[PDB]
Amino acid sequence: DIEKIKPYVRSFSKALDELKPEIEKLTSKSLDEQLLLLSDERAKLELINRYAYVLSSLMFANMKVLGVKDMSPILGELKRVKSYMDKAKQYDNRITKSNEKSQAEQEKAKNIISNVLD
Amino acid sequence: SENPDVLLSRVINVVRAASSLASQDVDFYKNLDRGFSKDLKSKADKLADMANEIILSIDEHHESDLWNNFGNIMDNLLEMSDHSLDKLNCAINSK
Repeated sequence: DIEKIKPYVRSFSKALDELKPEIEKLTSKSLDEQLLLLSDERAKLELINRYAYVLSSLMFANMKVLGVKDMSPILGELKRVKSYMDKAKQYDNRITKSNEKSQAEQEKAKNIISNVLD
Repeated sequence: SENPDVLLSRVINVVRAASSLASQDVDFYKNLDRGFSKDLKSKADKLADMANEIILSIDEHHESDLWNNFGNIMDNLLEMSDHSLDKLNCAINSK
């Protein structure tokens, strides 16, 4: 009964310890330094969304442990971040579609070469 | 978590564990045991420090409070995000 809570606390505590080095790694330099070092715009978008994801997640985890009753405001930020990430996926799907089309043409070309000569 | 990105994996493990723990009867142990209550607050404070670490990474000028700070920063992050995606879409639609 009393012993029921302890594995939950242990699990949470272990998760925190594992996360801490990763946050240090993530923040080893400023966001602006990381962005200025990137040439690819899609990589910039991924990094920015990743920061928003990690930050709002920490805030959510913090508020759960503080035992906040009204979770609607922070869950709103999580919904926002998910929506933003889906916007990015939809751009990726469009890129993928044109990649596949390009791969299809190239596979066609190789077959033309290989086949007719055979 | 079997997320091949290590950071995202650690983040989701923390989020799920925090959620699981809070769904248990924490208030009951809070009343019964002072040590427990202080330990949770210590963990909450670790989370806030990590959030502040990220916030300092974003607002690099350094030559309710946490909550408001967090809200203003999220608006800044997602403004950058919209800017970046608008540029990506502009390029591909002009192509």
